Amino acid sequence: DNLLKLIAEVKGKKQELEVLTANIQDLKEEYSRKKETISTANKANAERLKRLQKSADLYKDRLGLEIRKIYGEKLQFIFTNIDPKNPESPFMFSLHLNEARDYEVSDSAPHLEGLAEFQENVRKTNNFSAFLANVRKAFTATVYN
Amino acid sequence: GLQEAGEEDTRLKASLLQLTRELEELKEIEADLERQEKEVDEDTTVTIPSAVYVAQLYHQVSKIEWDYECEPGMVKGIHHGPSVAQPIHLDSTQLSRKFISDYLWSLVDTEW
Amino acid sequence: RNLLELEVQKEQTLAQIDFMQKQRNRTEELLDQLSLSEWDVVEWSDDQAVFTFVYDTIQLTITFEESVVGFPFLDKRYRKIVDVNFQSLLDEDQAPPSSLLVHKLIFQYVEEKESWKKTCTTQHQLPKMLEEFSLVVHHCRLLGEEIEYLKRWGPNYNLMNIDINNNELRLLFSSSAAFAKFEITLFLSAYYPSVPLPSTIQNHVGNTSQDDIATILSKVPLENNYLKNVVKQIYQDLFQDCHFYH
Amino acid sequence: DFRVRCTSKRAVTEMLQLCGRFVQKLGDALPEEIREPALRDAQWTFESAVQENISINGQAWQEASDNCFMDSDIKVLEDQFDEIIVDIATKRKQYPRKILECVIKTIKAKQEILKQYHPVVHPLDLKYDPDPAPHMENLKCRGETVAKEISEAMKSLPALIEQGEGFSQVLRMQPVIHLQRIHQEVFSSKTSDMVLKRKQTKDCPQRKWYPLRPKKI
Amino acid sequence: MSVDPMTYEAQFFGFTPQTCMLRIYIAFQDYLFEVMQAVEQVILKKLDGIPDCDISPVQIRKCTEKFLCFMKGHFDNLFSKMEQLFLQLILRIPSNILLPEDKCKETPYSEEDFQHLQKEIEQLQEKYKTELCTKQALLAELEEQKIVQAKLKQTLTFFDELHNVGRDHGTSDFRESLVSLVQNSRKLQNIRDNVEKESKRLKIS
Amino acid sequence: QELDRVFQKLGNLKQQAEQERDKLQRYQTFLQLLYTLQG
Amino acid sequence: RQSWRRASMKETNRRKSLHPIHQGITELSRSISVDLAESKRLGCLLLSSFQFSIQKLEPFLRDTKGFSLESFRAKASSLSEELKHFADGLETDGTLQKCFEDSNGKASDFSLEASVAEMKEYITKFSLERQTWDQLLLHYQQEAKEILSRGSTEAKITEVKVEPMTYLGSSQNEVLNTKPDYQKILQNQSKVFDCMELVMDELQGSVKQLQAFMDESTQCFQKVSVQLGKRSMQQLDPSPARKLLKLQ
Amino acid sequence: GTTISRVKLLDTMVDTFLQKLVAAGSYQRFTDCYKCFYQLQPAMTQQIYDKFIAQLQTSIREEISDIKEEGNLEAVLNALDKIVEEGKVRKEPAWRPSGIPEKDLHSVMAPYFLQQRDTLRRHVQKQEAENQQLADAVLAGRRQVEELQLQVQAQQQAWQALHREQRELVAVLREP
Repeated sequence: DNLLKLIAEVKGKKQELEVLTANIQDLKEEYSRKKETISTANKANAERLKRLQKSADLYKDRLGLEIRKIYGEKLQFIFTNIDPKNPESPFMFSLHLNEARDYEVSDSAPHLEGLAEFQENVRKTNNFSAFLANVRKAFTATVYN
Repeated sequence: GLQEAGEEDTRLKASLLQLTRELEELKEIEADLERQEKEVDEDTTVTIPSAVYVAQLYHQVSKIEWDYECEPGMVKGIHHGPSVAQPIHLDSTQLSRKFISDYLWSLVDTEW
Repeated sequence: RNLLELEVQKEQTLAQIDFMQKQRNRTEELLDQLSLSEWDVVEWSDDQAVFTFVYDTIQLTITFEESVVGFPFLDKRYRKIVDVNFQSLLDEDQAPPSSLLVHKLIFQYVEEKESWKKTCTTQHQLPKMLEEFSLVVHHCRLLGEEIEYLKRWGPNYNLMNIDINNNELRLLFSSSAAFAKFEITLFLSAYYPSVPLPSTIQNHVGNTSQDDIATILSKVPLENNYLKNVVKQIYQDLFQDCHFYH
Repeated sequence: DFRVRCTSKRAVTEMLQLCGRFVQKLGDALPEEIREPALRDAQWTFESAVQENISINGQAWQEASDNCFMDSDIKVLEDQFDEIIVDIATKRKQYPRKILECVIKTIKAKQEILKQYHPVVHPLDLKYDPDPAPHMENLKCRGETVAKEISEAMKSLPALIEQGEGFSQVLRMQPVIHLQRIHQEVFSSKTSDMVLKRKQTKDCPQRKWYPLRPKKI
Repeated sequence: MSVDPMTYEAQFFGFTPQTCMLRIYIAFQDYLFEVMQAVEQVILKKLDGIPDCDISPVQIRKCTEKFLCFMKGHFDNLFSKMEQLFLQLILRIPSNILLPEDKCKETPYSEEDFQHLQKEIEQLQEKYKTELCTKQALLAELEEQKIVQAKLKQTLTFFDELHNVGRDHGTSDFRESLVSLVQNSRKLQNIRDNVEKESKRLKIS
Repeated sequence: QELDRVFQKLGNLKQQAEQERDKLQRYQTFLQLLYTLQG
Repeated sequence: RQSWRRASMKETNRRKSLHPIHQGITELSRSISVDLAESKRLGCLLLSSFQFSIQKLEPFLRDTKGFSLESFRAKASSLSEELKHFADGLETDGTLQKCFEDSNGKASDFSLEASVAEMKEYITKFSLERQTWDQLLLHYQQEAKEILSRGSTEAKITEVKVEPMTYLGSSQNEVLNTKPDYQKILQNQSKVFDCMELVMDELQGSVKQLQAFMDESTQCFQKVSVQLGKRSMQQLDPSPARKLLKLQ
Repeated sequence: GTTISRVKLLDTMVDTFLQKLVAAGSYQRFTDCYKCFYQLQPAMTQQIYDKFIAQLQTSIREEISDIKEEGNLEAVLNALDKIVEEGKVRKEPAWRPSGIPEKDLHSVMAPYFLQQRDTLRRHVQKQEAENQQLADAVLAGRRQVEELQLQVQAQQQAWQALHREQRELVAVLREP
């Protein structure tokens, strides 16, 4: 009677706990596969970044030029291996894309008046290689001053 | 079996409490997995645009393609600066960085 | 039922679209097969047509009679030409002598066909005149190419120098192997190479005489590469086995 | 000469002897004492008086003998012979000297004229009608030009050969460099006008020889 | 008898010996006649001196004529003898004796030798002129040879200066320069062929 | 709704057909002028 | 100057006979005219001699005792008349005229005519000899004077060109005959200059061909280099700078 | 005997002639021929005979002396004696005139022609000797001209040898 109702209640509570914990283990398995996928994605992206960093470091080392990004949406170019007395002298200039979708030089090292003379030409020709070759030549001339 | 049914009832409601603790541990694992997923996305997005475009800008500025699978301390590659491309074959073990950089920049065309 | 009918109409429209696109592709292929003529038609209009001959250096402007108002349904083959125009786009300041010679000869032919103002009045005779002109154009351009070839590979055939004055053409042959040096002057015409060339020889060094040159000229057939063949035959007859002495 | 011109001596002698007795007949009247002497003296006187007036062959009686010799012809012939002997002897003695003098004069004159004989032989004039001095100068200028050009060519050709070798070497490492993983990752990717315009319009190589006008602005 | 011309004696003495002999004869007979006539005149004047001269002039003249004939015959004989004496001894020139004027005639000279000598002299006269003309022609030939040699030297120094000019502008040897250029051209042609092949392969692929 | 969507699609296809028909006469008259000029 | 000839002494008078005692006997012929015939002259001379003898004997013997002088003259005249008749008769018979005829004593003559023939031969020979002598003298003197006169007219500047036959007898005939041509060498010099110019033209042409050759080679190299550069460039973006800068 | 002079021979034979003539004219013959007058006065006949002999002999001596005077006989005979005594060596007959002047004059005019021939021979020999040297110079000049021409030909061939290399280069740089 009442005891039968109570044992029926406990049996119901039994298989409900069993089902719920079973779905808990199912979600545990899904979580483990998710974390495995996340970890392997991390490893793959990290290896790709390491290869890219090796290439960029080779470029920076051989050329001496160092390209970095700084706040204010500025791209900072640092030229070294120019001054013979110390090749570690950083000859830096900052280029940034303006509001009008145009490149423009920000500064130099030291304060050099040959800022625009290359920026109009790089705006028109869009020749970055010759632009930076001319910039390096200007820095070299500035060194001997 | 009133008392037996009651003691069994206590046992399984306890089983509910341990399985709910397992569920909350699972939920904190869910938060953990979400934070690593966001970290993956942020990392990849930063890395690939940044590194790929920095390398491509380096190469565009230099017009130089390196031989990455060469022996270390051995500058090898192709210079597209001159009108006729010429092979870069230097040796950093005998040449200073100053000379190497100056020579590499010399081969770059300065004409606008 | 309405939805089914609209779907059937849409399918029929798509089939028509595919059919006309296939027809377009076939038409474009037929064009690409037949875009290999001597002349280029840059512009046509209901009143004016424009043709550009070799490498866009010669402009042929055809000007038609104004279309009659109210009767656009008449045959397009009956349109009346009112003015035929020839123009040269060559930059004479930096043009090489071969280019100037080609343009001079082709305009000599044009002035020879000064009657084209009265001959070509309707659209029927326009293609025939086009062929008549284009043949001479092709021949003259081939002659210019021959001139450039001989200006490049002349010394291989002992032809040291070529000078382009008015229609005369001076070929300077010299070779110390046969101790022969002479200048052959060739009177070129718009009818090259069909018309025989009235050549003359000036013997600078050696005993080379006119008869040998005339025999060599008559030997060479009057066909394409006539000048190149004459040069080759002259080298063969006078210098091929003479230079073998080493 | 009134004396009688006779030719015969014997006849005159004999006729006087015949006339002798005509004178001798006178002696009959002479006295005997002087008969013969006086008569013979008279006879001799008669002979003398008749003989002194007789010329024989143009000569005197006592000079012309009894012989019939042609005395005048003999005398003139002998005189001519002696004169011709003397003349020819003088000629033999004298003429050779003058002959020798004339011979000497002729010999000396011949020697002098032979000495004075001057033959003239002008050398044949060699013609210089083509003067090669401008030709030589032109040849030298051209040879200088080509010498300079050949020196430049031998200097330049090895440089181009080296450049071509380097470019071929670039070509041969281009694929292997392109196969590098790092390289691959880095380099990962109105009026009614019927235009009647076709396709395939480009700057053909023949444009080099046919420069179009820049609209003649 | 043959009369001796005596041309050689006449050439020596200048006169014929017979002339002087006959003049001596006439002088001797004239002197004999003169002396005998003088004696006759003396004897007649002596007869005229004495009275009644019985010696008639006729008788004494006959005696003188006889005595004259006596001397005439004897004188003729003796005079002929002494004329032969002259002609053999005094006026005679020995056959082995030559006059000084004929001293050049001692050696004979045949006419043929004289003609040969004349011909030889004429031939030598011709030869002298021939040799003079030959010498003149040889001088002309030397002058022409000198001119030709001068032209040849001019041409040779032209080549020498041309070679020096070529050397002064790098190329001292054209043949080796051409050989090196040919070799380098072949090498560059090989390089160009390789380059064209690789470029075509890149184009297609 | 489905009928309206199909009608809109049919109208768009008809507009495309009209555009292609207008663009057809271009190459058609082009080609037949090249025929007349070539012969 | 003076040299005696036999003719020089014939003119000198000689005496081959004694002068007679009697004088004027030679004048008896003078007193007789030559108009009479020579026979009459002989008769007159003989008669004159007879009278001269009579008149000479008339006083010679007057001293003799007794002298019939008158009868002597009478008989002398009578005998003179008779002697004139006798002379006339002797003239008539022709024997008186015989004094004018010559005999023929050839017995003593033949040697004399032989000697005269020898003399004629000798004088003819000597006349020919002196004629030849004179001819030789005139020939030689005329030759000498002609040579002298011709030489005097000579000695001017008479240049004579020499014909080749003059050198035929020359000692150096071979050298003269073998004289090489010299103008041909001068022409060959210009020929050599011409052939050098032809070689020069050949050299210029070869240099021009080589120049065009490496020019073409350089153009080919540059074209392939820019093609390779474009092939390398095709993977990159048009501008890495914009993409890098736009990063946030 | 010694060589007696001609004038002395003449004098001796003239004296002998006078002696034999006066011997022929004996006094006994003289008186026999003149017996008519001799019968009257023989003495005066004797002196007149002596006068005749003396006068004739004196006349003969005067004549011979005179003729020797104008005839220049003594000097000519002495010169002849000198000529015969200098030329007595020759025994063979001496030369005599031939009768033809040409052969007589040949001996006279031969030596000078011989001298002229000798002089002309010397002159022509000297000219030939000079012409020998001249011909030697001609030969040397011809040899030098030939050598110079050969040198020019060598230079020409050296410059023309470039043809093989030029044709080889043309072969290397061949037309398309």
